[PDB]
Amino acid sequence: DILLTQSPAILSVSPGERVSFSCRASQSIGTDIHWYQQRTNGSPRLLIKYASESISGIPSRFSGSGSGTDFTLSINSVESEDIANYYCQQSNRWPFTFGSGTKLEIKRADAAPTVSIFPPSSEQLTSGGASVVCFLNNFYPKDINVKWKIDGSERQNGVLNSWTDQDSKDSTYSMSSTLTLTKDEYERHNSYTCEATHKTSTSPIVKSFNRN
Amino acid sequence: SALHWRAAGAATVLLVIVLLAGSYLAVLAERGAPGAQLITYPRALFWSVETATTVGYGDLYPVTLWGRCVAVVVMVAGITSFGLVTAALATWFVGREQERRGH
Amino acid sequence: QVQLQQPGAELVKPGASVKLSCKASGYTFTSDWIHWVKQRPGHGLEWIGEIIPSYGRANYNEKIQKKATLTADKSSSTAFMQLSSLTSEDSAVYYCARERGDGYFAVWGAGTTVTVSSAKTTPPSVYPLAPGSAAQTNSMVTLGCLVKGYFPEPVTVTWNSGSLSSGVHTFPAVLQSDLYTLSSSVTVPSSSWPSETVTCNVAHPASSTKVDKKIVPRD
Ligand SMILES: CCCCCCCCCCCCCC(=O)O[C@@H](CO)COC(=O)CCCCCCCC
Ligand SMILES: CCCCCCCCCO
Ligand SMILES: [K+]
Ligand SMILES: [K+]
Ligand SMILES: [K+]
Ligand SMILES: [K+]
Ligand SMILES: [K+]
Repeated sequence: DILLTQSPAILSVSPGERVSFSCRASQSIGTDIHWYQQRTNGSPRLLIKYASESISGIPSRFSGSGSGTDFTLSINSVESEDIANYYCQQSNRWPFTFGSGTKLEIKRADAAPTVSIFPPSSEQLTSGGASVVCFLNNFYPKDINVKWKIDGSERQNGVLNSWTDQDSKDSTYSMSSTLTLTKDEYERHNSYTCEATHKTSTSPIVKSFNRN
Repeated sequence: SALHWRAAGAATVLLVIVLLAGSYLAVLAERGAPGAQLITYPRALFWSVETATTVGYGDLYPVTLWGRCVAVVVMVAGITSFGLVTAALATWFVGREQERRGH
Repeated sequence: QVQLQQPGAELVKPGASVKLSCKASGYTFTSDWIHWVKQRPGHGLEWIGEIIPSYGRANYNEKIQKKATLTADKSSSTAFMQLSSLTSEDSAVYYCARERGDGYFAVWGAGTTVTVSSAKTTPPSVYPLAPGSAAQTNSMVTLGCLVKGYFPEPVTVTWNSGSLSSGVHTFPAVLQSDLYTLSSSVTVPSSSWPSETVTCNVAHPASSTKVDKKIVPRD
């Protein structure tokens, strides 16, 4: 087969700037290379056909060049919506092959998180147990520390954290922290906290509530 | 409208048909054999014209038995077409010379 | 419009056959091939096989396991893939793409998240999240909804019949013994809610469940 190599797998760039993905085929294939885009839980988007030809609905932001064994996909002025995975695919010999892929990161300005905490509902307790959810939205960089401390005493179990990818709406990041307790334990307390600690805040950014 | 003309015409029509069908069938036979370069239609077309008109560049030769049978079909059809048009021209000139004289 | 149409998800007990369907509106030429692309979680795209319906010929990736079988349908313009007898490695999103015989995949399908597990289907249960019984927000108020206790993947989650994306940060699923759990966030101007309405539409393309619930504030 034809080996398509995409170096590097991760490429970080600041907004409004020209990123250049690269694809290298294991033998000369002319211009029979095609660039696709895929975002998180998305499907592939045909960006470029035959190395350097445009597709309707694709911005002039996207170019595409190269021929033979070396091919390039360029973006003048990257913006948050471009945050995706980029593949090359060849159609010069059978079978068609894909590339290993390449991720676009946007290094943006630093952003402190938006913190939010949520008690259980009148269907979740009406159906039994309880869960207290805590969001940390649109922060940058992606490094942040969730903290669950009940009655002051730090709780460590049942903390199912979950992290977004880089948000392709504004180059930010988000995180949720599920903490699940059946009301057997939920009813015999009344103090639930959720702190975070980001590169932008030396102090903890906290949220809490009461069952009253 | 005689016959040599009324046969060259049919040869041309049938050649066009064979170029199209050969493009299609060549793609249909080449896909599936690893290493086959003859696997898209627009170039199976130009390969069919380069093969029927006995040029043979050699950059998109078929690599499978059925693809090669298709190639032989295209070759024979193109050779027949052009030899038959040559016969037609020869008959036309013979006629015009059987008139510059008499017989 | 939307042309290739794929079922959202399939669950198969580890060993049976699974038959994936891809149905195409739009143009349907005779020079259309139909390709399949396996995308494992955390992996890239991997070409599986192609088929031309206006003749019925199929090619299969001879470099990876060739268990499958592509078949065609004369009229309705629908193609099938026969992934039979699998392990837990054959669990991926399976795309079908249309190629005009000129090499590139013009249009893709939404994909089919195929799951291999001895378990059975458990629909979710959605519990909403208005801001705490008394917490102070700003010009933008943030809501959310919890979708837990479900099997298998995925869950389509939208806000207001899909008509809203302003501040929607949906989070990946988590493991919690045989069932899932994930949250969806939404951020609207507090100049709106609750002085307007916010429902969330959560489909589970496996148990086939639309579920809704408006987000009304805590008293
Ligand atoms: C002793 C005298 C020898 C005379 C020649 C005999 C040739 C052998 C049989 C020819 C086909 C056998 C197929 C086989 O086992 O080969 C296939 C195996 O993959 C691939 O075929 C090929 O790729 C060869 C295709 C040849 C096409 C020729 C068309 C002529 C009009
Ligand atoms: C002479 C024309 C032969 C038709 C070849 C069909 C290709 C099938 C290969 O699997
Ligand atoms: K010649
Ligand atoms: K020649
Ligand atoms: K030659
Ligand atoms: K040569
Ligand atoms: K000659």
